[PDB]
Amino acid sequence: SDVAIVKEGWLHKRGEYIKTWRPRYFLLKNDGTFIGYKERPQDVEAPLNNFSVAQCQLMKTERPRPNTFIIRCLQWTTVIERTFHVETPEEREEWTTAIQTVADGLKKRVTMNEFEYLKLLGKGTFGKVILVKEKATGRYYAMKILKKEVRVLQNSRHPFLTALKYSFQTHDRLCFVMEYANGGELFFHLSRERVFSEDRARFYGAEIVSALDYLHSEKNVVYRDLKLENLMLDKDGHIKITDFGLCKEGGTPEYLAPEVLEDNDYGRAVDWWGLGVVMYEMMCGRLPFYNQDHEKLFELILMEEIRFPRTLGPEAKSLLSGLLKKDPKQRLGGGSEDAKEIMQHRFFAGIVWQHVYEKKLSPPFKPQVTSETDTRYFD
Ligand SMILES: *CCC(=O)Nc1ccc(N2CCN(Cc3ccc(-c4nc5cc[nH]c(=O)c5cc4-c4ccccc4)cc3)CC2)cc1
Repeated sequence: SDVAIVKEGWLHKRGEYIKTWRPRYFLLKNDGTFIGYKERPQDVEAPLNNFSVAQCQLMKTERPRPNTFIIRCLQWTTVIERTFHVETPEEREEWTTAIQTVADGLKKRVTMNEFEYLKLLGKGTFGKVILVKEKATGRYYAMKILKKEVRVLQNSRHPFLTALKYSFQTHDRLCFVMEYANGGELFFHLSRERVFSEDRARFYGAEIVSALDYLHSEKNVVYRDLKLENLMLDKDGHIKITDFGLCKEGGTPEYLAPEVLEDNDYGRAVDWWGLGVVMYEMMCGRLPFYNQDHEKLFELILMEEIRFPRTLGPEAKSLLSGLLKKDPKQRLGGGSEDAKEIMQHRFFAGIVWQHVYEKKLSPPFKPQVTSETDTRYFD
């Protein structure tokens, strides 16, 4: 089959970090990609699953605004919600029908008592994340509990991604049990050490690049939430990117790519931005931007630029400068090569990437834990 546009038109998308409604031109192709653009798209990339309407339920409501239709999608272990608004009810119905057609057209023992519930890691609209301990193994896991109302496919394993081990559902809930690293939060390590050495950051940076490459080329998904808070270390001291994300309703926007703040089309380059912010904090001991006013913090990320400390090396300068480019098309890793643009960078000279993936590179830091069951970083 050939990928063509099923329906295109102007919609009013609710901003994901801005309560306001925003005029965006959306394209609905038969591959399932529902992407919206600030202006009518240039007639001139690879398919990302972030925008796929596959396995999504459409809900038409009149709140908080009349003629509203909501797409609700289960992506990996996180329910995402995208709210849209049209002017006439007839437009909504031909939009939902079009999307429902493509969505359907793309079809082509374990219980709660087995775990011990120590800490609430996060709460959200469609569920919560809880730090649990399996009674039998004595091991620590993160359980992602989602509302049910809202096949072992574990070839999704990767050394630097929190593994989704299994999935079970209770009466009215769907629970995702996943690995929880006990090497402590990385921000807790960074703040404790104030700043990472340039080579140490290289290590953490390399392992993230490996994982991002994996998500982009194999899984064709964008992580989109690459921040310091979402990075942990395992007992060995290697990076684990978490998957504890939840939708919430009603500083925080610092880790956000400019195109994401402007609710434009975003792609893989967003993760490289995220990567830039993280590696900036590791080598500088400070976020790129800080100011309190959300309108000023937004404009900081949108138009103001990033100063570099003279303590920083020139190779790190070129890397952060490229990673933290305002325009995703000019951004390092933003072209077709993706992660290859970043892996070939001089900051990562002498770093062989097959070895990073096989954890051959010796960690520059070893967490103070005898075992995975060591609760030294939880207390
Ligand atoms: C409140 C409204 C709303 O929609 N809120 C909201 C905003 C943002 C998000 N997310 C969703 C999760 N995303 C992080 C993320 C991205 C990708 C994965 C992931 N995906 C796949 C897909 C297919 N196969 C895989 O093996 C995958 C693995 C992973 C993955 C990535 C890293 C670690 C573990 C697993 C997971 C999380 C952030 C923004 C949601 C709701």
